[PDB]
Amino acid sequence: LLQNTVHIDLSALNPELVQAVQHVVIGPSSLIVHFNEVIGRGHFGCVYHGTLLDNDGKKIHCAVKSLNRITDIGEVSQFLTEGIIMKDFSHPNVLSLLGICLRSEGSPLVVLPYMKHGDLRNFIRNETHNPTVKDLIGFGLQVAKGMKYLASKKFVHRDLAARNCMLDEKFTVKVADFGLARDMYDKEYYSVHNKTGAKLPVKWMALESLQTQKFTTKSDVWSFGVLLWELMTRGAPPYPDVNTFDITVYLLQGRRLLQPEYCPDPLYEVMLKCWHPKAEMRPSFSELVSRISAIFSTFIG
Repeated sequence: LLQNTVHIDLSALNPELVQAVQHVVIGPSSLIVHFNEVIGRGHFGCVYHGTLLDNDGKKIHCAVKSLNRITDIGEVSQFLTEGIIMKDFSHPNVLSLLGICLRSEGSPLVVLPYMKHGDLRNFIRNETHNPTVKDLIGFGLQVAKGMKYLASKKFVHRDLAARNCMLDEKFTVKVADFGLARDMYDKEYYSVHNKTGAKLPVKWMALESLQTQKFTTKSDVWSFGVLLWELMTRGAPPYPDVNTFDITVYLLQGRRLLQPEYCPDPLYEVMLKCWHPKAEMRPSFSELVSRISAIFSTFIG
């Protein structure tokens, strides 16, 4: 009934939740964390290279995030819930969750797939610079497919940006920074709606979010648009021009990020529609993949 959590007290939670997390739990024996080897740029002090042994021999290269012990009942239930949700998600352009390794009265371990080429923003910025404009558009198409899947699960991301997507060995893009992969440089776990005072990604936010701080799939669409802009500019900062405190007035005037050179015109059109003042008028992620795909296929311009 509680085969992987029998040794820790989760009685304060809903029993249905607890048995539901069982399949997400990984046993300590199956995981070797290489604590002297930190992942990528060392930008997340709490994430290390790991080796996950599965069913058969199956040795798997992974990224292991260590979190501070969670002592609040509400946050523990949030934590486990997000685990189940991410674990059950399954899409080629959505970062998956291998599982969580739980110990009593201690630090939870988030086990994620190792992403050989790090984050998208940095990738399009160094000299493994093989991507062409068409490839760049291709990356955007992948993000859109990932977002389409998320949206169909009624999952609002709230922080979509090039820095928050990863690339594996086959250069497959994965939308990250969500669920248990959200805020990875933070050792403390925080529920989505329980991180009062958090820094917001102002230059990636939709006009209505900048004023109400409410996010929807439509506001994620606005963010996708800026994400697209980042791609076509190979990682340029949006609005280096305007101060974060002036962004809202800037957009209310109708101003927008300018079309970068080489960015095909119909693609820029896609960006502009993503930045429509009325959220209901923006394209859904389904339509996004359709148009981008069409643009991508009939290009090499």
